[PDB]
Formats: sequence, C-alpha cells, structure tokens
Amino acid sequence: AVSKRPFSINSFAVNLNIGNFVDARYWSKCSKIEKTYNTGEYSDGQSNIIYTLPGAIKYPEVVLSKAFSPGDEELINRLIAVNSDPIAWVTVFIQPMYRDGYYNVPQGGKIILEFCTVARATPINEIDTIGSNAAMFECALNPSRIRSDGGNINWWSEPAA
Amino acid sequence: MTNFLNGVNIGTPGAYAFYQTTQSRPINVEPFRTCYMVGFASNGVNKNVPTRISNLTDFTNVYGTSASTNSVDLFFKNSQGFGNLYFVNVAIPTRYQIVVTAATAGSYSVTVNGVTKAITVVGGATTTTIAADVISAINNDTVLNKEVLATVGGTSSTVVITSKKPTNTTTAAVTGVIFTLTTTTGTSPSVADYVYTINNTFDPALEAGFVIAPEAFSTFTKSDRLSIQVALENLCSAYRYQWAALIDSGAMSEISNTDRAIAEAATYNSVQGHCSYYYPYLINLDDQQVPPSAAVAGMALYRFVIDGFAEPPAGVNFPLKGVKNVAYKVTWEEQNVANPEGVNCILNKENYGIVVWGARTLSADPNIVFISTRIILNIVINTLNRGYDFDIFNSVGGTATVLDNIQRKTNTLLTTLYQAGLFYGQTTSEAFSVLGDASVQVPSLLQQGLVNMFIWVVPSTIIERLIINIKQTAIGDLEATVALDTAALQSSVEEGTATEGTAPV
Amino acid sequence: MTNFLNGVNIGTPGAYAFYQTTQSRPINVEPFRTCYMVGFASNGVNKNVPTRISNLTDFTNVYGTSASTNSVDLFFKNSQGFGNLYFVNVAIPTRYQIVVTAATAGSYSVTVNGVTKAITVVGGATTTTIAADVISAINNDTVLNKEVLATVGGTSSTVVITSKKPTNTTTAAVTGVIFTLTTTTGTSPSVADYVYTINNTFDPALEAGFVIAPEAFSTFTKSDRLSIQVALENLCSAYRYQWAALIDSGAMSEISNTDRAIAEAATYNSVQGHCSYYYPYLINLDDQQVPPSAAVAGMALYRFVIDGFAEPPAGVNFPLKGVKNVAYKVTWEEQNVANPEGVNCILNKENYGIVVWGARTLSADPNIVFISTRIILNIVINTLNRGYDFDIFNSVGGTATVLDNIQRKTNTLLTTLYQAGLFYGQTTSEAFSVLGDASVQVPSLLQQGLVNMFIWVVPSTIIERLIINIKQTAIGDLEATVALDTAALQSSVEEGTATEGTAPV
Amino acid sequence: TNFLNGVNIGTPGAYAFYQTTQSRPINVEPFRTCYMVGFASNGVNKNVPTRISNLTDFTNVYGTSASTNSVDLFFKNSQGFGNL
Repeated sequence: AVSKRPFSINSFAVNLNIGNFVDARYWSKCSKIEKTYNTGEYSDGQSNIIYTLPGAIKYPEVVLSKAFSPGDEELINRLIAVNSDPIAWVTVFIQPMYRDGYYNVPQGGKIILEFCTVARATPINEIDTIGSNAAMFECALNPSRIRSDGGNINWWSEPAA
Repeated sequence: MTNFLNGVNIGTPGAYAFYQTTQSRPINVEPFRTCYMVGFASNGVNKNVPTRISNLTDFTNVYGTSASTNSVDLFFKNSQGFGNLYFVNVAIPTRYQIVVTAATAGSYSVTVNGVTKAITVVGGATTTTIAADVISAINNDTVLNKEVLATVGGTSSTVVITSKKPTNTTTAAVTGVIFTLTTTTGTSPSVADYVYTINNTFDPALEAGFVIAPEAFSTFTKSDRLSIQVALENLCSAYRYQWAALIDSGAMSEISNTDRAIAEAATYNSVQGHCSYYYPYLINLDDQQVPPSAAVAGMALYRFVIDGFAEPPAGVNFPLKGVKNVAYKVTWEEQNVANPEGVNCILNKENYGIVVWGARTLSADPNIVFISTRIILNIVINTLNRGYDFDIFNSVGGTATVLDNIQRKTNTLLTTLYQAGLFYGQTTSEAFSVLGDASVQVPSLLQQGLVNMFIWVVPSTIIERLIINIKQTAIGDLEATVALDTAALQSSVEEGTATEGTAPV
Repeated sequence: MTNFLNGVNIGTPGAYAFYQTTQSRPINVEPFRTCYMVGFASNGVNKNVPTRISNLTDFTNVYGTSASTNSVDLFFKNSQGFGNLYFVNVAIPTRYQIVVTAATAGSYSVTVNGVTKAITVVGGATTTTIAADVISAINNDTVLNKEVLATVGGTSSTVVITSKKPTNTTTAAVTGVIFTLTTTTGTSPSVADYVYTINNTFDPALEAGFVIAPEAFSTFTKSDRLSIQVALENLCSAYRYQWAALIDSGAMSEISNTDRAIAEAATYNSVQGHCSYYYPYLINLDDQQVPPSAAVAGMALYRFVIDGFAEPPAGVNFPLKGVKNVAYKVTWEEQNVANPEGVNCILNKENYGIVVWGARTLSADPNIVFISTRIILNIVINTLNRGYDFDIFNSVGGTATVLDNIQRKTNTLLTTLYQAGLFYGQTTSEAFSVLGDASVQVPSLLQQGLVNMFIWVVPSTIIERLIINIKQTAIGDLEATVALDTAALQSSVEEGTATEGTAPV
Repeated sequence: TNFLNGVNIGTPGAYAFYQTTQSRPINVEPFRTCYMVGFASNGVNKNVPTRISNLTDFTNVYGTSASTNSVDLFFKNSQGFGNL
C-alpha cells in the first residue's frame, strides 16, 4: 500500500537570505530542523509519578555545509558582516523536492527558518596537502521562528488562533 | 485564464498590480466527477446537445429562463467548483400542419427534408383522398418513413408531419394551391421527448458521472415519472455507459409522505442498483422547493474530491448548502421502514444542518446494496474503457504481444485504483485479479475483431450502523469481567459462532 | 445577543456609554441538559413538533392557555437560565363526517389528502350502501388506508374519517350534493394521542435529557396514567434514545397518601430504572398544585451545571424555587417504607426549604438503584452516539484502519468523561475498558454495514444514608480505648466479616 | 447475541444495547465432553446422545427427570468450558 515514495535525505534544496542580500548559492548539507520544548517536573500530591511541563520553546542550531568554491568570498563576507547590523537577519529557505538528476519536481511550500543569527562561520574545515576531500564551508545559524510559504501544503503552521 | 493574463496587454516595462481575482481549480478528467442534468429551456439553443455549464450566470445567459435554475444553483453551491455540470436541453420535435383547402385537380408537390413527393389531383377527388394519398406517399417513402411520421390531422383534409429525429432539423414545404402549410411545435416537452433525449443523446465517450432529471421528476405525473425512471435505468445499466442515476420523488403535494415515497420507489426497479432514490425536497434560501438530486450530486463530487471515491454521498460531514430546510420531516420509524426499501432520506439534523442520511440503491441484490459499491464498480468499468480506447483498432500480428500488453495495462490501471482505496484488501492479491492474455482469446473472435478479458474485484464497504454493547460493572471487578467477556467474544469471532444464532427483533 | 450590538447603529466616531442589561448566557449542547415537556394547547400551533421555549412569556405567547404553564414556570424558576426546555404540543387527530343524504344516481367524488375517489351511484341504491362503498374504497386504497381510517358513524348513512397521522395535516373535500362534509375534532386530547406523541414525535438526533408529562399525569385516570408511563418507559429505554423520565403521581385528591403513591409506583415498572417516580405535589406561590417533575428537572439541570453530572437531583443545598409548601407532609415512617419502593419524596424541611429527599428509580435491579447511575449510563451512551455519528457512512477500505480508529476514538471519548468524573476509579484502567477493533468484526456484518463495539464502565455511587457510631470513654480513657476498638474494626473490615452476620432491626 | 443486535434495524444510526452472556465456544478436542446416561418420562431423544446448552435447555427438552441436580452441578462446576 505504498501510494507515494517518502522524501529522501537528498530531497531538499537550501538557500539563504542575508540581510538585504538574496544569496544565489545552494547548500549541500544541513543539520536537523526541530522545535524543542524545555521541560519542568512537578506533582500535585496525589501520586508519586513525575510529569513533564513543557516550556521555553527553542529552535536548536542549524549547521549548513557546502563545497568551498569560487564565488564563496562574497558569501563569506556577507555571513561575517550580517551580525554587525542589529536589524539584519539570516533567513533559511528549505524547498523539499523529488530529484532524479538535475531535474526536480517540487511539491508544497518551502520551510522558512526566520530570524536567524550567525553563531559560527568556518570557510575552511581543514587543510591537508595530502588530503583529497573537498573543503567544506560551514555556517551555524540560530533560528527564532519557523513557518512555511509559497506552495499548497504548508508544512509548518502554528497554533496562532 | 484569469490572474495570469493581466500583463499581456501592457507595453511599458514595470511592476503592476491587479488585485488577485477569483480562481478556478481545473476539474480533472476522472471517470465520475461529472453530472448530467436533463432539463428544458424555451429557446432550444443546444437541442439534445450535452453542453458544459461554467456557472449559474453562464447557464442563465445561454438558456435563459428554465425550471432547472434552482437545481443548477444548488449543484454549483454544493460542488464548490469540484465537478463539471453538463446540461441537456430537451428538443421538441417540429410538427408541420398541412390542410387541403380544396380538391382542385392538378399535380402538386410536398417537400420534406429535401425529399419531394408528388401527388396528382384529378376530377372526382376529395380533400380526404388527397390527404390520404399524401400520407401514404410520405409513410411509404424509404427515407421519410424513418425521418418523420405523417398522421391525420383535425380533419380528413388535415395532415401533421412530426419529426422523428428532434436533433436534426425537419424542413417542410409545399407547391400547390390546395396545400396550405403551418408550423406547429409544442411549447412544452413531452415524456416521449425526455425519453428520446435520454436514450439517444448521451455518449459512451462522455465522461462517466451522475444523471439527473429534477425538472421532469417534479413536473410529470406518476406514469411519466415511471417511464423516465425506466429510461434512466436502461441508460445507466447499458453495457456502453455503466453510469449512476439519482431519482427524485414527485412533487411533495403528490408524494406528501414517506409511505408514498416507498410506494414510488417500489414501482421503481433497478436490478444492478444503478438508480438511487431520494425523497425530501430542499427548500432553498428563497423558499422554493427543489428536487434534492442536484445538491446530492454536487456534494457527491465534492466528497469524492476531498475524501476519495470510495465514500458515499451521505454523513454529517459534507452537509448540503444553498438550502435552509426540508419540505417534510421524516420520522425515525418512517426511515427505519423506508431505508431497507431503497429510499435515502434527507434530514435537518440540528447542530449539523441538512444531511443525506442514506446510501442505499433500489436493487434487491444484497451484493450491490450500496451506492458506494455501485460507484466503485462503475469507476472500474469506465477507467478500463478509457484505458482500452487507445488499444482499440490496434493490429494483431503473430506475436500476440498486444494481449500481454493489454493485461499489463489492466494490472497497472487497477493498481492505481487500489492505491486510491476502492477495494477491500490489504494487497492487490486480496483486492483484484485479471485474466486477458492469449489463453482466453479465440481465433474466430480475433478474426471478427473481438477480444475478451475478465476482471475480479472486491469493492470496499461502508459503516451503515454502529452497535454499542455496554455492561455496567460493579466497583472494583472491572478487569476480571473485561478479561472474561473479551476472551469469550474473541473466541466466538475466531471460531465463527459469533454470528450463528437467532437475531433479536 | 445584547450587550455587544449597542454601537453597531452609530455613525459618528466618538466614545459612548450604555447600561449593562442582562446578558443571555449560552446553554451548552452537552447530552443531558434538556427537558421535554409533553403538553396540550387548544391552538395546536406546533403539534407533535418539539419547540424550544426561552421563558414563560414565550410559552404563553406561542401556546396561549395550557395547564402546563405552572410547570413551565417552575422549570424556569428552578433552572435559573441553565438547561433547555422543549414543549411538545399533542396533536388531536382530525375527523371528517360525511352524511349521505340521498341515494341519487350519478357520479361524485371524495378527496382525502389530495387523493380523489370516484363514486358512481346507480338506481335503487341506499344511503347505507353508498356509505359502505365509500368506506370500502377509502379502506382499500393503499395510501388512504395508511393515512386515515374510515368507519361507520352514528347512522348507516354516515362515514367518519379519522386522521391516522396527527402530526401531519389531513385534508378532505367532496363533489356531490348528496354528500355533506363536516370538520370535527375533539377539543381535548386523549391518552391515545399522548401515547402516539410520545412514541412517534422524538428524534434520536435530539439532545438527551429528561421527559415529563405533568399535565397528563395530573389530568388522567389510573389506567391512562399507566399507559403514559408504559409509553415513557418504552421511549426512554429504547435502544435509540437512552433517556430518563420523571413520573409524577396522579392528582393528590386521588393519591392522597404515601400508601396510594406506593401502590401506583408498584404498578409502574422500569426494568433499567429509566423512570423515576416523584410524588408530593408542590403548592406554588399562587396556592396552586403542580406536579413536581418540572421543578425536579430544572433543579437537576442546575445541579449538573454546578456540581457535575454524577450528582443526583436531591439534597439540602439545592432546594426548589417557585414553591412555598408541599400538598402533603410525608412522615419519616412513610418515607422509610416508600423510598425502597422507588418513591422519591419531597419534604418541606425547615431551615432548608423544599428539598427532594430521594434519588431512586423504579428498578428492582440492585445495580441501577439510583437515578445517578442511570443518568451516567445515559450520558455515556449519548456521548458515544454523537461521537460515532461522524464516523457513520465512512468507507471501510483495505487498510481497515477505520475500525481501529473508532476503538481509539472511544478510548479518548470515555477519558473525557472520566476526567469529568462519572466513574468509580483512581485510573481509567479501573474506570472503563473498550473493545472495537477488527478482531470482533464479522465480514458478513461488515458487508451488511454493521460494526460492533463493546464497552465496560464502572459508574460512581452516592451517599444515601450515613451511620454515626459513638462511644463515651471514661475520664482519661481517650486512646486507651479508641485504639483497641479501632484495631478490631479494621481487622474485621480487612478480613471480610464486618458485613457478614445478621442485620440489626 | 451481542453481534446481531443491529441486523433487524433499518435506520443508519448509532445506538446502544446491553451486553449479554456470550457463551464461549468449546473447540473439538478429546476430553472436553461428558456423556450422562439418564432417564426421562418423555422419550424425546430415546437412545440419542443430544447436546445440552444449559439446565433450562435440559428441563425444556426432557422435562422432569432425576438427573436435574446432576446436570446443575455439572454446569456449575464446568462454567461453560465443557459439553454435556
């Protein structure tokens, strides 16, 4: 009863907005997306069972990675300068999609990690004259919100009202 | 289509705003999300031509005043744009009245649809004889005898030529002093006209769907309603269509109660359960009585799009719209007696609205009791027909590969429906089976161009009534009682004695 | 409603002040906060049609005069705006008398409910024969025989047509001089009319709640009251409804003592305790006797809102309002005899007021002794019914997830009730258990549309009588005696011999 | 019982009954049965081994007999886990 195949780990395209700049570069790797609830333990007095009280929502760090290639200097500069402006924010756009090759069939809106601040920029993960791995530009962001927009699915909606 | 062509007529480059207008959701070509309403308009703009209707305004513009306006409005209101409506306007055959004012001698001509029949008038002849001779010539002509029918008029000197093919225009003319011609045409369609439109206008290529005739069922008498139901049964059960028909009761004044509704639905017959009878008329927002078939079809298409095609058009979810009340309040006992007979009631359920509370057909066969089962079978048949349309007229070489191709195509086509959820079975092996390869083809039938193929399916079912059996346990002995009773119940079910016994009355 | 729409019809953009009127607080639509009063009114405006009443003024405006006015006033006084009241006016069957004056030969017509019947009279006939022909025709017509009944009148030349469906209107007409038509109808209702209204007027889609016929119980004789009680028992205990009925004693002029009340209650029967008898009539502020059912129902709804649904309509903290005394003082000995018989007494307790001092049903089964248990079971059943009405008419596909989902829906539905507090147990595992998965579903029953659910519940109980055992210890013997006595009592209660033995007189 | 409560109902509604003793079935295994040879005045099943559902069934089929107490004790001590 497999109506439709699930999303693979490679089934997402990742882009960034850095302040007023619409950076046109795709990221090949991203960490897990979550909404974590910090917990509290309590009782009323009728039992010795512990319960959990959710509180203090947090969206954990998102680590993006990509191949360090020509044209990445402007991205590096934008990333290391964005935090200087208290008004500037980083936005992450994740479009899920089914791709067999360069071809893709996007479905649904795109998850938007909104109001993110840069916590780490690592243009070069390592240097090794004998190494053969590709240099990985990494960037850590701290999202403050998540929504969805630009499609007919709305992956992340909130309990607004 | 709108919302995209706003900028086509602009020359200056720039960003321009145009206030996002109303949108349209393209109704896809599934073999059942269509409704065909047979109605009548004074102006026969599309006589016996199924024409798609975009909306109520389009219907009013194309056809003008018509008794089907309320039905169309309710259909669109309850369909919400998820489904197509095709209106079929009943053509009235043209009648031509000829009068032989005199019996003057001479050769004269009568032309009907381009065929000229000449009658010679001689001394001693009478107008009666002239009319009889003209009738004989027209009725014996090989072309006119099947194109039109000639009958005696109000006098022996009067003749009436009635078109036998309403769709095709019938033209008449005369050349002769004695012959005078006038154009008669009934301004109101007849039951025969409705029957002909039903039995000779529709197409197998037309997408499958519901068929309704609310105007006829509301404006005709008992015998005419029965005849129209017979015609609808023949159409929907014909091997080339395999559609579903929705029947409305007579006007409430005649069918004043559920007992009369049972009687009407009993006179109605549908062996394979292609017809579904509905009764309470819907009072629209203007306090007009409307047959429920239009609203029921709209809600059926909407529910097919939302919850899939295996669900029946009923339930508190998906209540009717464009209405505020029913013309008659059905009691629980009336429904308990009528639903087994095939009368699907409509109830003004407080806190839920107007809801169809029945999903049975007019069939006596226990296998095809439910309109959901009928619709699943119709969908399977029509999907297979649409698939095989491409394979029609293909060649057959010595390879016999097209037969295996047809079988594989059928397998994938049925797998699609299984994914849609139309069958009862965790797997295709439990849902359906096919047999259409060369092992069942006959050389004589192949020479004749005939290919046979066989299908087995297990249509899904619905929840028609839920039974709650509760026990009031004493304080503290809940778990032991639950264990004992659950053990007994599961043992009985798995052994097969859960159903054997005498049923409570 | 009011208190929010004051400023809608104001144009200027200023700030304005109005005065707070009474705000209408919405009554929740939960199962058991409704009362249904079956009564009569000469102006049968809504006959055999339950109609919601908002206040005594609305009742008087709609139905004018009725003996149920005092009961409605008491109900509203005691409910204090909580709960709903639905009045059901009893329909008097219409009657038409046709007199056959003469046996004149000719053709005539008798039309009943829009169905016309021809009557051909030949020479030598008699008015008796004509009446016989009319009776035969009406009683043989398949529709008229169901809708009405034709019988002989006071003379052989008279026919009486009685409407067999009082809820619907019956129409009659005649064409013919020899026929004389008269529109007769009893100005007062009968116990048969009350029985028909009870058995054929309520819809299971209605909110569950109490049912009361104070007018009928106060007006009718012993056998008629027994018939009404039987009808109410059948209605409430019907598998469709599972409601509660509050029976009132007959007029106290007849039932002038608790012994007569006990005899009446003993005649009354309710196996599952759906009917609860209340006897002392209440003397309202106008020195008028009123059956206590309306006040009891209003107080019950108020109690449900305040202290929850597990509390029965009794106690000293919910005294009745709109009354100043009872019509008979029930003695302690009379109550000690009557309460075990199911007779719930009403007492004019000083320092408290008029209080219901009994919460027992008319059932002999020890597990359903108290009305609170009956109400809890009814609430459970109605909550489950209104939950599953959403799942009726759903497709049982190959996944069969439906049945499992329905079992899980029960789990959560009954948990909501457990949190409300309707069960006896520290945990849901002690409160209730469910079984509705596919393991207890028969394929044949599924084809028929039947789905079976099994539930076990443990209702909570109440405190009917409280025993205080006291001892006077010596000077300085506190806990030198207490401890000793205690240990023995605890040991007996733990071992199980505390109850065993003989019960002291 | 408990499964056929809805077969003789026409309306499509949700409605409730009360649970009843749903006798549990005895599988066909050796030594799940007791054969009692007795006598009854009514030779209804003369020399014919006939299954007995319960004591009321026995009394209805065979009427008065000296084996009534034995039947009652058998059913009391078997609790439905056995054929007679």
